[PDB]
Amino acid sequence: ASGVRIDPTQTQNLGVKTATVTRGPL
Amino acid sequence: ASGVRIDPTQTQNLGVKTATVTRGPL
Amino acid sequence: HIVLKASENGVPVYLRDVAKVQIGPEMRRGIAELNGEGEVAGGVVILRSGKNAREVIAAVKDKLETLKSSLPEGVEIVTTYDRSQLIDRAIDNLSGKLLEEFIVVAVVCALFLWHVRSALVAIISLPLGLCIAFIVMHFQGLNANIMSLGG
Amino acid sequence: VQVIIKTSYPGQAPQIVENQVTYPLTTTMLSVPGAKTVRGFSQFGDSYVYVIFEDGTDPYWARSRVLEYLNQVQGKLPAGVSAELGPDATGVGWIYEYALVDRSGKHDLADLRSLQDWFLKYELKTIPDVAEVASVGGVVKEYQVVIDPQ
Amino acid sequence: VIFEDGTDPYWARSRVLEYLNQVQGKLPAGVSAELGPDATGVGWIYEYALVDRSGKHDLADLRSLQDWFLKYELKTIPDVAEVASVGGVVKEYQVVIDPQRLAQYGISLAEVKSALDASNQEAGGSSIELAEAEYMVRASGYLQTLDDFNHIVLKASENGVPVYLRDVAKVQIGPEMRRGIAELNGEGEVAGGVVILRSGK
Amino acid sequence: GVTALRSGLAEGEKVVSSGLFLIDSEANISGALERMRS
Amino acid sequence: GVTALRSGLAEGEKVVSSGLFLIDSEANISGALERMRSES
Amino acid sequence: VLTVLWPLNKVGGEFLPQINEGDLLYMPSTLPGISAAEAASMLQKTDKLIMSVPEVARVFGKTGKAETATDSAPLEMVETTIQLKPQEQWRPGMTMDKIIEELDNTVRLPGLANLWVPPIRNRIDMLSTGIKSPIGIKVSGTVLADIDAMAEQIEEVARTVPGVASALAERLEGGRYINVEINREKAARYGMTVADVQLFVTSAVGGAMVGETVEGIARYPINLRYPQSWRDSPQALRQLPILTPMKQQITLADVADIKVSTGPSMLKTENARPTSWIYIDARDRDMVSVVHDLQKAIAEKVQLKPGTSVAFSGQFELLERANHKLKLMVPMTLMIIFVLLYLAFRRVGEALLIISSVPFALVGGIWLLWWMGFHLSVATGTGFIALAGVAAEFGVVMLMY
Amino acid sequence: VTSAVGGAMVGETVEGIARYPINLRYPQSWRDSPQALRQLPILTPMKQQIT
Repeated sequence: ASGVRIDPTQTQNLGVKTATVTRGPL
Repeated sequence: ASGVRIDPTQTQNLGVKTATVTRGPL
Repeated sequence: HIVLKASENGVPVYLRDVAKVQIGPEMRRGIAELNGEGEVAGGVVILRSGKNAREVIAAVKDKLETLKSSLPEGVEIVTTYDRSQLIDRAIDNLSGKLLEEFIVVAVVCALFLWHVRSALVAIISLPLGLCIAFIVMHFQGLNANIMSLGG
Repeated sequence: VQVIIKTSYPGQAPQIVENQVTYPLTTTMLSVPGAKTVRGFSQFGDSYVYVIFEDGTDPYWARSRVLEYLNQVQGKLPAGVSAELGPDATGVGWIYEYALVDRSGKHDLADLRSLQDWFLKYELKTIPDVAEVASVGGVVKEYQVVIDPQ
Repeated sequence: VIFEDGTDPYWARSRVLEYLNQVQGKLPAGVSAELGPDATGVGWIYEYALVDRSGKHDLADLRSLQDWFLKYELKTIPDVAEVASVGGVVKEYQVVIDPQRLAQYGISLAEVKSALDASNQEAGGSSIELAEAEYMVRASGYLQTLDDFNHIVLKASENGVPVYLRDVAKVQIGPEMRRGIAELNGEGEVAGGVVILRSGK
Repeated sequence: GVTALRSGLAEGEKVVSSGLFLIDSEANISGALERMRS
Repeated sequence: GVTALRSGLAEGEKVVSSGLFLIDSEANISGALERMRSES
Repeated sequence: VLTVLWPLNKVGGEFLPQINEGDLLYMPSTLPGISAAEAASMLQKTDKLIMSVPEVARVFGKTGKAETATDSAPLEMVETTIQLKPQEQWRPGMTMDKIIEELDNTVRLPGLANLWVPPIRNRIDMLSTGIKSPIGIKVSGTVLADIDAMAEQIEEVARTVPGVASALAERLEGGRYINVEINREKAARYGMTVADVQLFVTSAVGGAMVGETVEGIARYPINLRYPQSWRDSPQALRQLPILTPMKQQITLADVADIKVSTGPSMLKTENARPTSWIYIDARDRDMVSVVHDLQKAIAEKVQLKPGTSVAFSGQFELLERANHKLKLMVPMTLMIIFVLLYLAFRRVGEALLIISSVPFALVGGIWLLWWMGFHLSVATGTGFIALAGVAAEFGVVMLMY
Repeated sequence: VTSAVGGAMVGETVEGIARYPINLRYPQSWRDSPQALRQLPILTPMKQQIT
């Protein structure tokens, strides 16, 4: 399986943030 | 497998140097 | 008002003309955090290689009492590591053991030697055995630690 | 028994520090009378050399020995740099450790680092048998002239 | 400096060093008094010459072999004070200036010397944070090619036409001034190396 | 030593008088500030 | 503070912006990165 | 004697009994690239989790190094110091090893390999062998990429081992670079020397100190630098504004190519040879069993390269040295004991009969160790030496009658 | 004298661990002999061409 699994508590502690990918001009 | 949660955001409870926004002349 | 350039007129161009001068932090090469609720400024006391920690820590803690006055209001020195606590715990332990063995053997060499003067003979064999040892360590340079006491 | 050698080579890359400061240093220290092993740390602008002596070596003998070998190598280093002799102690010498906190906020991180650097450090180092009182963490006040390119 | 009988060798060195401190100032500004090795001429123990009979390696190639490889593979040996290179050629980047071109291009010797000095260093720009990682800003600048020498800038017109070091001089690889010469069996110059032993070893 | 504001804050708001909270040599001011919210 | 890609992703997809280093490190250690390169 | 063979094949071996000190140090490890801002955030998050355990009373976290030569830590390295409440306050069913388990199980982040040690023990180990952990492996060689490949394989075989909790080998070239490759010909166009251009790198971009204000006894650094917006990123550097000597207004890209690259992060050297240290953390098992199990997995699942060597160092290096001195130490003790008996009684076959009484004393010691659940160590070894002299003491007072 | 005539070292190229000397000098023909030195070409600060 491609990728890697990580305990949701660790990531929550890490303060993981995510940004959605869009298309448009820079 | 500890579900022990922590606040990830930065913390500063050991003292803050503060000023209040004032209306006055330069 | 660092001068950079000057016209014949006498009109100068200053450092304030090409830049803002501010008070900022230098590049941190070390960061200290206390109890997970704030960055702090700390200090560590380093001991010379062959010197006594317990001896030094005393002077350090006593010099800090002198400074509680000189320190600004609101300033608190919270200790984050103190090897003196271990020394005490380790040397009180070995002391205790010595005392216990002494009293345990006496009790035993007194149940196999019913007479008290007989038991008290093998009993005076210890406190004096200590003395010679400690007087020797003194000429040697050996201090009292779990290992030297454990011997 | 350990003698530390700290050389500062500012702005220079790790590989350059290793080639022009650390490597020359370690190879001359390895052949110091009584040297058992020698470790080198080449960072971005910093060189750390740790000289470990064999058992029974008089600590001061060792320092005095490193110092003279440090003299016959000072030239083989880049012009700006100088090989500094570390303190008398080691990491094991760290004995008492504390933090400075002002809970009212009346004093910030820079105010306290200054308190440590210019008051406390000097009130403690006077104490016999103390090699160093080192500041850890805090902010060093810097006068930063920020130039506008335009 | 020769000491009297029974003087602890290290005592002596440590003693000379402190007297070397209280004299460093009484010397000309540029100069510095360097402490010699621990050994003496008597310490010369093992001595060899480097020869390549095919010619594939010349005198400079072998002096470099000695200076930058052998010297360091031997000095690691305990009780060894020094591994010294003897004879051979030290590769020198010799900028040979044409006096006439200096006049034709209106560039003084002093200007050439200054340009050189500003064209052989690296610089650090601290570091920049990308993806929470530390990116070290590293600036090149080390002279490492003959072309690099040739393209030392000396002068520039408003037009943007520069005058290079190649304009007033030829940059060649030559021998440095030999301060020592080694010969083997009366049939060739060679690059050698001597192993010096610590005094009481 | 004091800067005037054309807009941004309201009279009375408390503010911390320190840029001494982000490392100079290289915290990305943009993201080093982000770490303070959520 | 924004960067444009010529390719590699698809709109709607989610990407990590904070705690990115450690998470990447984990993926590096767990062999995920090597797996990513081998597939194509 | 044949009965002492059962406890022998049962007990394990350590260099010394793990002495409990009031406090302990958290010394995790990570990949070479981490930034200071991030590492300092890692430190606070890690500290809150440690403090969330009831046994710890204080947590003094540290990233980077303190201002002394006795500290050469990178800003990417964390050395937090944990103080534990008096043993009279620990939960009823608690031990030091049980506290560490809650710590190692509570305080964990992705890509972060934790390590828990006693302060004094740690400082002694790093000074003696360099390794911060009880178990250590040293990959050496002269090709950074080679030793790194080696350490990478070893690190992963190490985690397959039953008793290992974490294993991380520091990389020798996982560093990130932004190279300003100055173009002599391009710069010459504007009458600029390499040194001319570089000033913008060390001062405009980098914040190189330029001077120091004097303030009584104190001193503070002065520096020059462009606002951050100009030096935000590679693309930003490519547009770094430059005022040339001839007052031409150009960008940095006009005189240089700026390229991101990878290279040395930090050059560890031991006796003038590059080296990478793998930090292994096993605390359930005994050391000797783990090292021997590592030595197997490594030898079988990792084919060595030419100029690359692997060595086990850490306390194990000390254990081996002490053992060699002890195995040579028994004959000594056995010939001298033999002579003192030989002197008092004067009888050969009889003195030989007394010294032959100590093997029975040994078996008594081993069985007690096993029952107590102890391991063989330089401590127990000492005890057995001293115990021999006491069993030979008895032997004499039993023969004299 | 130190550079045109003599071959005084001026700098050193850095090449890994190694270092090699850089120098400046007129071709030998200009510094062959006393008489040669008496005609050693000099470009003055004011661009005067003298010996």
